[PDB]
Amino acid sequence: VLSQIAICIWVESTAILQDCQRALSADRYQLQVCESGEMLLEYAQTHRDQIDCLILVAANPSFRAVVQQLCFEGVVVPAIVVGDRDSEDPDEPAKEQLYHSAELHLGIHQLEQLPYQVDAALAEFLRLAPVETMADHIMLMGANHDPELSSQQRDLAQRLQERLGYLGVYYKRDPDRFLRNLPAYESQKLHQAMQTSYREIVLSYFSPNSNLNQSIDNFVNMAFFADVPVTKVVEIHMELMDEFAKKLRVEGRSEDILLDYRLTLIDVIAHLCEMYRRSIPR
Amino acid sequence: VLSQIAICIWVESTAILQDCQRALSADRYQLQVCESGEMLLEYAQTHRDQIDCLILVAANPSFRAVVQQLCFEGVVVPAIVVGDRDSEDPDEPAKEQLYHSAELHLGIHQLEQLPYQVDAALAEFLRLAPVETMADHIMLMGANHDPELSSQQRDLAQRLQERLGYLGVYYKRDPDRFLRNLPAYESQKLHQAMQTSYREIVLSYFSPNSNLNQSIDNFVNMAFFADVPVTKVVEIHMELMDEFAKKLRVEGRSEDILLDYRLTLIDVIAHLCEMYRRSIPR
Ligand SMILES: CC1=C(Br)C(=O)C(C(C)C)=C(Br)C1=O
Ligand SMILES: CC1=C(Br)C(=O)C(C(C)C)=C(Br)C1=O
Ligand SMILES: CC1=C(Br)C(=O)C(C(C)C)=C(Br)C1=O
Ligand SMILES: CC1=C(Br)C(=O)C(C(C)C)=C(Br)C1=O
Repeated sequence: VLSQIAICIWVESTAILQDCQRALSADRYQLQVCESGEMLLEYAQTHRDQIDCLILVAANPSFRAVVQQLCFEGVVVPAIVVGDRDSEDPDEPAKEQLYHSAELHLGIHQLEQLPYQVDAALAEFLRLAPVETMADHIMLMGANHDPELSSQQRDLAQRLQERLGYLGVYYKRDPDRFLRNLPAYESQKLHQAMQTSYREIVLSYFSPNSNLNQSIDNFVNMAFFADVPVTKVVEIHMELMDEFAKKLRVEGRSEDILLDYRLTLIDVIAHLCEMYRRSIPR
Repeated sequence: VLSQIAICIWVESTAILQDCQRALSADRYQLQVCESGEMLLEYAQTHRDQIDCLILVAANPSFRAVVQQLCFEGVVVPAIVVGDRDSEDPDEPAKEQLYHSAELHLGIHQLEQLPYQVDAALAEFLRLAPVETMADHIMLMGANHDPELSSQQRDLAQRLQERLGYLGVYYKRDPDRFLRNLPAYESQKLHQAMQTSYREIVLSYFSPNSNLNQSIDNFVNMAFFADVPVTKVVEIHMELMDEFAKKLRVEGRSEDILLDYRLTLIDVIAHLCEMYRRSIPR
C-alpha cells in the first residue's frame, strides 16, 4: 500500500539520465524526462498537479531563469537539485539554495540510492510547506512571501500527505515544558538539572558496576520530554568538560583524559536517538 | 486544558514528600499521599482504576512485602521507585527492578525532575504494556494472559492513551526498503553506498570549505529512511576507521588522530537524532 510517485526530471546529460533511470527502476516511480528548460516549463505549467518531485540539473542552460519562472507561476514542488553551475564545480552538490528551502542537493555521483533521497525530498517538502522559494523572492517584504493565494503549496502538501503519509499515536508531551517555551527561571533550572544528571553519567561512565544505563536514562528522559535540540546536549557535555578541566588544572592534573569522555557523548546521543526512533508508530 | 494525572505517592519522609509536592505543584497533577504500607495497599485496591502513576519510596518499612502484595492483588500501574532500600546502603541509585519491568528509578535528590520523569514513566508503561511483574516470573514466560484477567493492564493502557496520546501524520517510509528487510544483495548495495558516503564525510571532515553538511545529510537521509539503528552507523564508522588506520601507517603518520574522528561519529549520530526529533508531529 504505497502510492506511485510522479517524478519529473530536467536532465541533458545522458549519463546522469541513465543513473536516474537505473536508481528509480522500481514500478513505484513514474518518470517524465524533460530535455530543455523550455520543455520543462511547458510540461510543468500544463501538468501543475501531476508532479510529486522535480529532479533538476543545476548546470543546465538558463537554469536560474527557468527556476525563477517556475517560482513565479507557482510551480513549487518537492525537489532534488543535482550538481552545481559551471563555475562552482558542476559535478559537486551546491552549497546554497537554488530553487527553494526544502530542496535536496546531490552530486552527480550520489544518485545510486535515489529512492531514499526522493523520500527525503518529499518528506522535507511536506514538513516545511509553505516553502520559501529562493527565486520568487526577490527583495521586497511583505510578511513576507505571497500571493497569499500562492500557498496552494499547502494544498499540494495536503494532497501529497494522503498518499505518502500515515496516522499514528504519539505521547502528548506538554509543549509548555519544552525548553523553547520555558521562562528564564525554569530554563535555568532545567539547564542545571541536566548538567547535574550528565555529571552523574560522566562520573560513573568509566566506573565498573555503576548503573550507567539508569543515569543515562535519567538524562535522556529530560532531553526527550523537554524536546531539547541535540546541540544543547552537546553544549552541556562541554560545560561539564570545562568544569572538569578547571578542576584538573587547579589540581595539576592533565586534562587530556577529558578526550575519553567523547565516548560518553556518543553513548548519550545514541540513546537519545534510539528513544526518538523507537517512538515512531507502526 | 491539560489532561489530569493521578499520582499516588507512598512516602513516610517529610523532606521527600515536600520535594514531590513542589515538583508536581502544577494543577494537572492530582496528588494522593499514602503514609503507610497498609494505607497504600487499601487505597490501591479500592482505587485500582484511578491511579495513573505510583511513586514509591524504596526505603519505606516492609517495602518488598508491600510491593509483592500489590502484585498479588493485581495492582500493576506505571511507577517511579525513589531512592534505594537503604538496607545496605545508599539512598540514591537502585540497581535492580523490584515492582515491574516498566518502572523508573529516581534518586531522592533528583525529584525536581518529576514532571518529565512522570511523563517518561507513563510512556514507558504504554510502550511495554502488558508489563512484566517482577514478583511473578522466574522463568522465560510468566506471563502473557497468565493471568488472562491481567488484561486489566491493556484496558489501563487504552485508558491512558486517550488522555496522554494523540494522532499525527508521519511520512510512510517503505518497510521493504529498510536495511534489515532487504535481500542480502540489495542489502549489500545499500551498505556499500552508505560506506562510500561516510568515507566522503571522514575525508572531508577537518577539511575547510568542503561540503560536509551535504555529505552528512546525504548519509543521514539514507540511514533514516532505511531505518538503520545507531549500532549500524557505529559499525560503518569502524569499518572506515580500519581502512584509514592502514593508510596512516603506510605513510608513517601518527594514528592518535583517528581519535579526532570520534567527533565525526558524534556529528553524524547527532544529525540522525535531529532528523528523528524533527519528525515528531505537532
Ligand atoms: C540563469 C542561467 C543562465 Br541565463 C545560463 O546561461 C547558465 C549557463 C551557465 C548554463 C546557467 Br547554469 C544559469 O543558471
Ligand atoms: C526545579 C525545577 C526544574 Br530542575 C525544572 O526543570 C523546571 C522546569 C523547567 C521544568 C521547573 Br518549573 C523547576 O521547578
Ligand atoms: C529492605 C528490605 C529487605 Br533487606 C527485605 O528482605 C524485605 C522482605 C521482607 C521482602 C523487605 Br519488604 C525490605 O524492605
Ligand atoms: C540496538 C539495535 C536496535 Br535499538 C534495533 O532496533 C535494531 C534493528 C531492529 C534495526 C538493531 Br539490528 C540493533 O542492533
